[PDB]
Amino acid sequence: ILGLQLINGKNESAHISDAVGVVAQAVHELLEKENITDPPRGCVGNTNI
Amino acid sequence: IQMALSVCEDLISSQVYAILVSHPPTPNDHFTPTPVSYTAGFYRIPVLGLTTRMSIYSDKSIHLSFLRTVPPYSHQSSVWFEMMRVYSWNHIILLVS
Amino acid sequence: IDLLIKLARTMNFTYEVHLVADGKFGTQERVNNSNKKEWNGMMGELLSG
Amino acid sequence: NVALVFSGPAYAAEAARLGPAVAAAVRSPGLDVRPVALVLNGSDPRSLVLQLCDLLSGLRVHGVVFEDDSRAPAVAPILDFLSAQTSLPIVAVHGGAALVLTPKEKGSTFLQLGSSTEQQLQVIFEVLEEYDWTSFVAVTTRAPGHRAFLSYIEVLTDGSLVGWEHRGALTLDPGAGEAVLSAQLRSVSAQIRLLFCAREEAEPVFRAAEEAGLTGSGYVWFMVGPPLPAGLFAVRSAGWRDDLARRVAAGVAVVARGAQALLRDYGFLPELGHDCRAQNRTHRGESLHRYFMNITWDNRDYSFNEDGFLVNPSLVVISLTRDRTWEVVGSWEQQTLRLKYPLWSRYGRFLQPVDDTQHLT
Repeated sequence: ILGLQLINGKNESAHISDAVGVVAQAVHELLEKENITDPPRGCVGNTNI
Repeated sequence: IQMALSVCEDLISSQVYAILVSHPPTPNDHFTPTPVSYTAGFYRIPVLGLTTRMSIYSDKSIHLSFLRTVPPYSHQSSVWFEMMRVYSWNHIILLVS
Repeated sequence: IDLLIKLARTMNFTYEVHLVADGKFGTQERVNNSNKKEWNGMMGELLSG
Repeated sequence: NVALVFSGPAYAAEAARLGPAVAAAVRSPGLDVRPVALVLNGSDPRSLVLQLCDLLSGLRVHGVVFEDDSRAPAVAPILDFLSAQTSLPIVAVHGGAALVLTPKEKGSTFLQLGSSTEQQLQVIFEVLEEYDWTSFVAVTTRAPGHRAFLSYIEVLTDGSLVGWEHRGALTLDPGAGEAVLSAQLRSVSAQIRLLFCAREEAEPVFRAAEEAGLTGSGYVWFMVGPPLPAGLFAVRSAGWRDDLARRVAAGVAVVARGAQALLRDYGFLPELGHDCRAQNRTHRGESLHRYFMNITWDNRDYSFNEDGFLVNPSLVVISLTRDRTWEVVGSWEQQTLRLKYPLWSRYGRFLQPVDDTQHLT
């Protein structure tokens, strides 16, 4: 049998660390002229997108 | 629905900008990413996942906002393409469910 | 048929001849239902296998 | 027990009166219909699942008809997950949840009353030869389903006696600029362009064509999906027809036959929706989509596919009138091509001459 494999099957150490950097890097340059408004606050009912 | 009751009352209560999900420890029919995809995707909030291999979350028509770090099961075919090349194979027959 | 025996005798292979289902040569018969139709007759049986 | 849930505060006023109106619309032996409306407001799935479960847990309603006001299909996937959750039949008549959503999850009971692009792509070619419009060009914008639109194009043009010609582009970028968009807009080799545009970019792309100098009736375009240049064709799929009281009544009419479809063979009334989350199990379920194949109502077939979309529709095509209004022009009801506005006086109505010198009798 010549099946395949994953190097990091069922692993989360690198992925959790990796997910922080991509978001952190994007946030660094996110400050622009465009709106930086936070998502709507409250969980009763909304329609705004 | 048990965790769908906290899609926003708990997840976005901190005014977060993304949600990270993982395959549950119980090897069920990969039911954990359905609520976050529909709920957080409804707000057009991109979501990320780990230990995720299903081709159902590929197109943007059903899931516009989804960026899984781990490529799905469908990438195992690409490896065989180069593998058989160094073994001098030209004709193939696949067994696919 | 006689020509076939000459080729096989000098090429080391065997055969078992069977006629065609309908005595019509291969033609297109463009009907567009099955993605620009399909062949039939003798030449339709060749590509099937 | 049925759930006639609406969307928007404006629909609340007519929801109360429509209750009794649709109760007496359809009657079947051994069946009781109790329409229930709702005054809920908001597009987020916050009140869309909490008090909706109260209808399931308290009222024990089977069969839900959803009407939406806005043309945003963002709420369509919301009920798709809920349909496969409790294994309850959900049918949406029209509104935001009108466009067909594919692929759908296994064992999904969502029924969509919308016509896909496949049926729309058929009737357009008939009117081409009706008014002698063999020459055409098909283009598209970046969409999740532009592959299907282009793949079928060569299929119809393969046959037929008359010789078709096809051309077009691949994509378009509105953010590149009007001049850049108009730079690639000069590759014209026909009289009509077919574009696969979206609602959000429909207005900018119309202003993009303004710089091309194609706004009058001399040139025409056809809209695929759901300062306006003259000569525009659209499809409504009975969106402006059958009113609304008749449309909402038919939602439960199919369910009653579907309920009678299973009752004749064996007597069983499902109670899967009696409790939302009181049980930690969803294994009990069968014939989730075994019904809704041969349904006849209002002298029109209501056949549905496995995905849950109408396959035998009565589509109506809508043109653009010079008073900036849209009126029906062609009628397509069960493979009928009677049309209106007879084809006589070619190169006249619906497309005006660019030059009044080469057109002579």
